[PDB]
Amino acid sequence: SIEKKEEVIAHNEVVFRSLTQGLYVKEVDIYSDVVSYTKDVDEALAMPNTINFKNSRKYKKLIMNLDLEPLNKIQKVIYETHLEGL
Amino acid sequence: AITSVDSYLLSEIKPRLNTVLENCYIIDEVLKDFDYQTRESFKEAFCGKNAQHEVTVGFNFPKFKNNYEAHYLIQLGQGQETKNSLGSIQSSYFEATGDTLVESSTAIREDDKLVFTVSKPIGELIKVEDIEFAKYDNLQVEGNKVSFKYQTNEDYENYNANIIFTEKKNDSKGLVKGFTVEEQVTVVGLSFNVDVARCLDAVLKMILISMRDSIEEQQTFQLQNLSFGDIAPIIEDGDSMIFGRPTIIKYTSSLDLDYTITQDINKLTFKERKD
Repeated sequence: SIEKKEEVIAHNEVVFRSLTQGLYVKEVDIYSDVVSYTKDVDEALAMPNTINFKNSRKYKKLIMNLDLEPLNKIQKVIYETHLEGL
Repeated sequence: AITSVDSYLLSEIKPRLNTVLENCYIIDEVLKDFDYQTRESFKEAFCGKNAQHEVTVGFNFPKFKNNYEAHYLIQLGQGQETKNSLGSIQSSYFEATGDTLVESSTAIREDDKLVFTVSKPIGELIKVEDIEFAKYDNLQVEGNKVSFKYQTNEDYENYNANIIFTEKKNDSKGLVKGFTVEEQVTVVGLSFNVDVARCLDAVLKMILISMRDSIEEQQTFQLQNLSFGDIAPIIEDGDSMIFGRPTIIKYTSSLDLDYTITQDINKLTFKERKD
């Protein structure tokens, strides 16, 4: 008995994964080649992906690397109001 | 030792600022209180090893054009004398001493002693990290190297120590004459974008906080005070305004000069008189 429902987006950012190694990028060099890795989603080279930050330039070389798999990490909070009768 | 506060500020700021802007974690720690938009924009523009945009720092009145996207501007400011000692005497030294140096030095084995080598000779040893030599160890300094007894310490043959020491210049002795000076130096960040100026000011504040652990200002430039001005349009005659928030830094330093002494007594002439 969902009386009302609402959704909120807290974060929306891109995170990259190596196809074979299964790790997530955390650091890059001056040439923008990967230097480090982590197996933790909470610590990754996050690229903002909100409305204002689309069409970036910082990570063009990183994107074109075929070994990397971009992922849209999105965090949400949803409020649900229940009326359960008496 | 005459003090040039501006040069010290520049030398402390440049590598430290570069290191701070190198990584994202420190910047995120710094900009915790700021909103998402300005924080992320500044991080995109300046932060990271591969940042395309870059900040700069330099003195005032440069004859060349200076980048106004983000720059740290320094000017010398006023100064005042605050305290003095009797006869302007600050300290007395038996051996001429220069700057205080910190050097890492791995332990080495010598036939009777463990030793550490150093780049330059030693005038005085202040501290060896995590060591309190006893009488048994018989700590001795012999020019470049410091040494302690081999046998009872033989477990530590390769101890990865580090040393805080002082350079040696001459064997002469003299007096230190000088006074204390209370100096003010002005620092302002410039940017045609006000949010960039705000973030730049915050970074400046953080590096000033971090500097307080530095050896030089711990020994030379104590009593740091800060004061911030209002965000104002630095220039209005361009196509777009320059916005900056001046900050005033205060320091206390001892301007001094070494007065050598050539008098050395080595003989005595105790004789009586007759009448």
